[PDB]
Amino acid sequence: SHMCDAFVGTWKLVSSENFDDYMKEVGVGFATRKVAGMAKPNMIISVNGDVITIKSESTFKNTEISFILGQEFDEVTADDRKVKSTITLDGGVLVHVQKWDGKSTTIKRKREDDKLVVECVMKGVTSTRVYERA
Ligand SMILES: CC(C)(Oc1c(Cl)c(Cl)c(Cl)c(Cl)c1Cl)C(=O)O
Repeated sequence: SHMCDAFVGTWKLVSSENFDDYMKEVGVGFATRKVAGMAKPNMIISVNGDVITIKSESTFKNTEISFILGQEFDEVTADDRKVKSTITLDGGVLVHVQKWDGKSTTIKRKREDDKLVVECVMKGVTSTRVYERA
C-alpha cells in the first residue's frame, strides 16, 4: 500500500525531447512517428490494492495497462508492438522494461518537484517527456 501515492492522478504532457529519435531506435515507422509525435496525452495513474493502472488518453492512441509490481504482463504499445513488460519500483522510480523480438527498452517514471518525468531509453538513445498535473 501507498507505494505509488505521489504518482496517482491525471497528468498532461508539457514537453518532449528527442522523442523522434527514440521512436526511430525502437523501430517505429515514419507515419506513426509523425502522428505520435504531435500527441499531447494525458497519463492517468490509479491504484486499487496491489493493482496499478496507467492509462494514456490521446489523440493518437488510447492505451491502458494494469499490473502488479514485479509480475510480467502482455502489453500492446501505442505503436502496435506486442511486448512482454515488467514494472518494478526501484528507489521510488517506476521502472518499466519491455521485451519483444529480442529487443528491450526501458521507461522510467519519477516524481520531480511538481512534475512527473518520463525517460525512455533504447540502447544509446534517450527521450525525456515531462508531465504536469492536469
Ligand atoms: C513515451 C511514453 C512513455 O509512451 C509512448 C507514447 Cl505516449 C507513444 Cl504515442 C508512443 Cl508511439 C510510444 Cl513508442 C511511447 Cl513509448 C509516454 O507515455 O509519454
